[PDB]
Amino acid sequence: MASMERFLSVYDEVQAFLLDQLQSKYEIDPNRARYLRIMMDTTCLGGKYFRGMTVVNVAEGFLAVTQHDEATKERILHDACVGGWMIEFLQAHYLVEDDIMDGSVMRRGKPCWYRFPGVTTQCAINDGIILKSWTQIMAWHYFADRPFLKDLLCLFQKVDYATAVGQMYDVTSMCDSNKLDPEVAQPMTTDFAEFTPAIYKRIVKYKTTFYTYLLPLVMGLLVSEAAASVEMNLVERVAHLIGEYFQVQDDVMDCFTPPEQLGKVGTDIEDAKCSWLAVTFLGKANAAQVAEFKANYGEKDPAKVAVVKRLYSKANLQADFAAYEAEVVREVESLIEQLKVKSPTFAESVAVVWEKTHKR
Amino acid sequence: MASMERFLSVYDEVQAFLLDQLQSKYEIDPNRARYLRIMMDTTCLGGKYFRGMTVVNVAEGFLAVTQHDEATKERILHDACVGGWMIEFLQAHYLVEDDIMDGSVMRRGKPCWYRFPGVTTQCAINDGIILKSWTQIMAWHYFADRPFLKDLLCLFQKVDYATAVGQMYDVTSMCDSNKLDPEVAQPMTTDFAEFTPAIYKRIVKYKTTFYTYLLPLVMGLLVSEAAASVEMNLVERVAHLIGEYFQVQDDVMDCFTPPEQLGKVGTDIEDAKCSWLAVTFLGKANAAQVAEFKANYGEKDPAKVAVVKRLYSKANLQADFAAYEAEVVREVESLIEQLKVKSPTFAESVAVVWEKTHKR
Ligand SMILES: O=C1CN(C(=O)C2CCCC2)CCN1
Ligand SMILES: O=C1CN(C(=O)C2CCCC2)CCN1
Ligand SMILES: [Zn+2]
Ligand SMILES: [Zn+2]
Ligand SMILES: [Zn+2]
Ligand SMILES: [Zn+2]
Repeated sequence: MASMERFLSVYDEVQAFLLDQLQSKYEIDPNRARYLRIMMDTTCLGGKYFRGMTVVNVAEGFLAVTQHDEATKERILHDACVGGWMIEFLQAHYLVEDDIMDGSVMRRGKPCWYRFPGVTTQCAINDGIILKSWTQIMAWHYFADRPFLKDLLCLFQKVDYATAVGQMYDVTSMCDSNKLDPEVAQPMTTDFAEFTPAIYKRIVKYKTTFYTYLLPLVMGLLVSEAAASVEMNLVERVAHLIGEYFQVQDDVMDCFTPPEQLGKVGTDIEDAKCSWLAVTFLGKANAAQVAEFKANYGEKDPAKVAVVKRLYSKANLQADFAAYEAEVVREVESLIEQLKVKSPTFAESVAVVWEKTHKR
Repeated sequence: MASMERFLSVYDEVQAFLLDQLQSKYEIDPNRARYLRIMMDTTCLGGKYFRGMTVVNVAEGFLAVTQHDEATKERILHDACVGGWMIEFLQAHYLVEDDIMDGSVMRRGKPCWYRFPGVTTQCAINDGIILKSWTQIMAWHYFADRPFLKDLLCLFQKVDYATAVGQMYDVTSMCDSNKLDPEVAQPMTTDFAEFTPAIYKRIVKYKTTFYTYLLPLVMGLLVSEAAASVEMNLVERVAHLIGEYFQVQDDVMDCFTPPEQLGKVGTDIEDAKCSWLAVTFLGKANAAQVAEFKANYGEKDPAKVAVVKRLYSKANLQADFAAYEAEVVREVESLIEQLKVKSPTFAESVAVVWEKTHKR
């Protein structure tokens, strides 16, 4: 069985389980079941399944070098699939709630979930809660007797909290820390003093890397009973790196990829986001460039956004991106090498993760 | 040590733990820590702590009849407190997100969290996510080596999902099931055919009773290692009953308690809620009363709301409430008696729960 086709099959099985259970134990009626079925498919399907598929890929890696009965190979692949879906549904939770929080319009060239006419914000916030609750229902059901149940639940729990903390860093990244105050409406920064590499890095680490890279890799290890083939500090460091890199790409695209091909109109400029472009631009601007940036950043007005785009264009950020790229390629090879020591196989899995990131 | 004073002390300890950990492991800065501290206090403190205190009360009950070292008594009380806070913070999650979902204005005579000037919806949806994540951080920290860890986490997980399912029933309770459709904007019901006792009962069971009555009682049992003193089907049935009754009270108050003393302007009429008043009114109206109700229900216009209030006034719903009240008092005494058999002590704890509900 090919990996993707196994993964998608397990979706159908997990969906049927969750919906059947709503009927038999939660007194749901057909039409509400259909609503939740459509919600699940619209929010969970349609991307590349990179995160879910990484758990499958890590487990397939260990399968090739570990002696197992066939039924045991099958159980581990099924566990890897269910695990991947947990991460997919965790992401779906985050995307639904984030889209509502940020007033987004589109995602994947389709409307955000809350903007569907029969959904609305009132239902969508709760739908996003259900998506995450489903991750736990899956885990307690499929993994109830598994030796890795507690470690998986505990990891999932930490990643989720880290992500929510990351979200908070992200949404507050245009404020001056010393002005945060629930009693007082928050002005956008005027000095941009908090637009630094280290601050940028902290947003991306919490907001993205833990759920996008750390979780899928470590879940792979957990379902394979293989956490002893690795140095968990290395896995963290390599995930950090690749994750930060992933975000730098998506920050460049928010600004420069055509809307049709992005799946979204980008608004990082107008939301006054601590993007890599803004940080890197401020790291090399002269005084007159900094005043012009400040006059035009974080304003809805299209003329002012066109000015920020102009400033980045003439800043030769491509040179900074190539230099950043070169250093990440450098460091990730070092970490892959250090991971070769204990696990050739895991290190290959991280290699493949790195490749699928380094392209798109 | 008095119970409340123990419970509130444990708040301070859990808050310090969660905030200290954000600093030492999540790279948080002081001002974001202060924001989350204010968020925690504004969303978690200020009510009666009925749910949290029930876990403490159930555990104190078993303490009086079970032989333990003093340090063991202390650990169980501390576990009961932490457990109660988990339920409190779960509720705080639900209240923050619900207030946003329903466009609420006030709660407890203070503004809803999302309406604080320095918060906004963008942050508040994520703050509510953090509140629930905190429940898990608490459990894995304080209960890491406890024999009841898995059963507590698994119960908490089910209650939370049930609640979210309940929320969905509640928000969709003015729609015709056969018209639910994410593609199509949802019209309010015209026939009110789904405003029945059984449908009402289903909303309340999922939305309220599991988290308000079931969870605190069973958590009490879990931290006391006492789940074998009870017939879990009885605990469920008694919780169902008392919980349904609790909601009937709050449905009567939404309509009739002065706003100042309620802590809220009631909007159940204008939100076209499946309240007990509406269901019970439709259960005894004549044809002309039903047409007038239908002309005026679920409309913001104050004149039309005053008309629905008038209809309930002249319907003699007090007689239906006294009859419902009498039957609940009846059935709960039966269940308390059936619970006396295995646990005199638990049954007393359910008695006290019943009393604090039956008044206010
Ligand atoms: O730098 C860090 C690392 N931490 C972890 O790895 C937790 C979160 C994700 C899995 C366990 C704590 C947060 N900050
Ligand atoms: O009628 C029911 C009963 N159920 C439970 O008791 C689950 C949820 C709360 C604790 C376990 C399943 C849902 N419906
Ligand atoms: Zn966002
Ligand atoms: Zn982006
Ligand atoms: Zn509500
Ligand atoms: Zn109410």
